[PDB]
Amino acid sequence: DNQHKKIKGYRDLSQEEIDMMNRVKELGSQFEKLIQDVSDHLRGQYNASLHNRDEITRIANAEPGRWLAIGKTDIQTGMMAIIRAIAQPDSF
Amino acid sequence: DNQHKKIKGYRDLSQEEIDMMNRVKELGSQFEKLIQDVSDHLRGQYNASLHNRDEITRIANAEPGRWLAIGKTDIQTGMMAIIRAIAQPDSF
Amino acid sequence: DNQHKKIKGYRDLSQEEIDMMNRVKELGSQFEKLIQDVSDHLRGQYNASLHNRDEITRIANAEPGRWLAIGKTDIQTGMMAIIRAIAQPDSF
Amino acid sequence: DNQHKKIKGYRDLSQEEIDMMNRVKELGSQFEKLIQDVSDHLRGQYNASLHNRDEITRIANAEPGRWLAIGKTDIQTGMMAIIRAIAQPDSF
Amino acid sequence: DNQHKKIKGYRDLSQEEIDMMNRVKELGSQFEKLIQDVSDHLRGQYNASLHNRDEITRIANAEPGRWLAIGKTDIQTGMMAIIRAIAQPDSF
Amino acid sequence: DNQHKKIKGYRDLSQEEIDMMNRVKELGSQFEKLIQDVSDHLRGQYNASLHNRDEITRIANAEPGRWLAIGKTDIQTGMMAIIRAIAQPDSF
Ligand SMILES: Nc1nc2c(ncn2[C@@H]2O[C@@H]3COP(=O)(O)O[C@H]4[C@@H](O)[C@H](n5cnc6c(N)ncnc65)O[C@@H]4COP(=O)(O)O[C@H]3[C@H]2O)c(=O)[nH]1
Ligand SMILES: Nc1nc2c(ncn2[C@@H]2O[C@@H]3COP(=O)(O)O[C@H]4[C@@H](O)[C@H](n5cnc6c(N)ncnc65)O[C@@H]4COP(=O)(O)O[C@H]3[C@H]2O)c(=O)[nH]1
Ligand SMILES: Nc1nc2c(ncn2[C@@H]2O[C@@H]3COP(=O)(O)O[C@H]4[C@@H](O)[C@H](n5cnc6c(N)ncnc65)O[C@@H]4COP(=O)(O)O[C@H]3[C@H]2O)c(=O)[nH]1
Repeated sequence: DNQHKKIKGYRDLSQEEIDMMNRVKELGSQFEKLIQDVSDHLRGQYNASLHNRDEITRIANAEPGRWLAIGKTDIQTGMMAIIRAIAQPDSF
Repeated sequence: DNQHKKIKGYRDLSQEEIDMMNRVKELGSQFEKLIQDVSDHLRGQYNASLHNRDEITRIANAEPGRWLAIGKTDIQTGMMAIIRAIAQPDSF
Repeated sequence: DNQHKKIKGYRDLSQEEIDMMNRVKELGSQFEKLIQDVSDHLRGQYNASLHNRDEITRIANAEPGRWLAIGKTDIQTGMMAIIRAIAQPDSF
Repeated sequence: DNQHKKIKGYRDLSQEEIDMMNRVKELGSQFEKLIQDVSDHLRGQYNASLHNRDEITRIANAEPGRWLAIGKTDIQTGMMAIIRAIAQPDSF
Repeated sequence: DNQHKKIKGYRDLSQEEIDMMNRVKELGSQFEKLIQDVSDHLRGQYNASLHNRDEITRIANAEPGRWLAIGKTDIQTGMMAIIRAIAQPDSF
Repeated sequence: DNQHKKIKGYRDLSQEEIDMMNRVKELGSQFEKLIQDVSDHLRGQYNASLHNRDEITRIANAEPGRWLAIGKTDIQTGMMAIIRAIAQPDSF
């Protein structure tokens, strides 16, 4: 009960701050959907290019799944940074 | 004219790929609006806490504007990574 | 009251998870002290090298305050990542 | 012998600078221990939640091992940035 | 045809800007070669240290392939940032 | 004298490893030159667009100097990661 009071640096948040944080998280939800769509596109592209050594080598050299993972991580950590700017913890 | 053909590694893009890229960029637009809103909130919070040395010191110690900048950069570079996964350049 | 229940993706945490999170944050406190010490060292180094154009140019070219800021940000975001691994939010 | 004189940009370091660098590295050691502890916790959590499809899916969706790896990398690169601020190499 | 006009925020580029971008990309090519060389060195080091449990454990603990991957990603995203500074898109 | 033996985790390096590290650093030197060139281009672009409120606002909105700084930091930390993969320190 009231676990946030037990975590160092966590202060009480107004409803306004909570709403802004939840807004960040909902925009992140939309980004989650978009990333899933891109991953599906990559599956389909690779599949359709099966037994096309040149196209398969092109895709493998571009490393699109690795770049999608990088982008996902950047989106999530940017979300976390914005939420930190809103919530403003009391600790380093 | 057709400048993309003059840049190393840039290949021709299908309309599908262009649409996915533009989708990433529009979601980024919404994030731009959200970040502007958070910055306005920070302006108002600081202003309202003028001549409240304790609250001013708290805000300054939390560094919310620096964290908002960090989050903005992360969102933008994640956008760039996702767009790279879609467009798949031909170069390192 | 119980603000964590109002934030999307935040689940109830056991006392064990809270303790691990607080541990991350206390180690971060020690890092805060170390970074303050390094910043003091940089102040003193610059001051002692006043009116020594060569040493001043060397320091300015090395950009140690910018690198200290980079390191601080990395430590803080790594702390945030570890705390996320512990708390395991329910959202993207 | 004296390999640091053979590496571009590496200058001679005072004992004070070496001590500060070693301090950064020892704090990093403590972080290494903490990360090992968190990884053990994750092993135990997953194991205890074996044959609990809902809890297993929750953990898998949270990706805590990936976030622990992200945090480890951030801690290490922040350490490297702080050590660079101390040692101040002579090269880009 | 003229796909860049269909992507949000992409403006027309002068030949000067295109040349600077291509310069960034060619320097990146040289970095690609250097990273391949380092990876070959790591293969050879590991191979030569086969059936030397101590050296194998040392290498595994240092995680040099993971650090090479980190460095590759940093080089590529720095390239992307510089190219963005040159091309200056019109969108967030 | 032999300061590297006094820093935790630093092992003795072969001449091969030193040469690879110095190679990374020389490529970084070339990147330093390229970044200086881009910064000069940005100075000239801004200057030439003086008293052209529209072009000045465009440049300011694109934030090219901030993106150049981001790219510089990424190049430098990628260099550091590659050099770490080569030198392979003995510490976290
Ligand atoms: N005004 C303008 N800006 C441009 C243009 N092309 C790129 N940019 C900018 O520079 C970045 C490109 O960096 P990059 O070449 O290292 O990575 C690019 C490149 O790898 C890929 N890409 C872009 N256009 C492509 C294309 N036409 N074909 C193939 N891949 C392409 O998408 C990546 C991310 O694009 P982005 O829109 O997020 O960032 C742009 C964008 O901010 C351009 O034509 N005009
Ligand atoms: N003052 C204050 N600041 C808070 C509070 N909750 C979060 N913050 C701050 O914003 C960050 C949360 O960002 P996030 O929601 O994107 O990631 C959070 C979230 O994914 C997770 N987490 C935090 N509280 C949780 C909880 N109660 N349940 C589940 N997961 C939780 O831990 C991550 C990192 O926490 P952190 O302490 O390093 O950074 C906080 C912290 O700096 C809060 O209640 N009060
Ligand atoms: N002037 C000066 N600067 C130094 C010296 N040693 C390191 N630095 C600087 O601090 C960084 C070292 O941080 P680190 O100890 O966390 O990571 C180091 C360390 O993990 C590894 N390394 C460096 N010298 C080593 C060595 N002698 N043996 C083994 N590993 C070594 O290389 C990493 C990256 O080196 P770098 O040259 O890119 O950055 C240096 C460099 O900018 C040094 O002797 N003199």
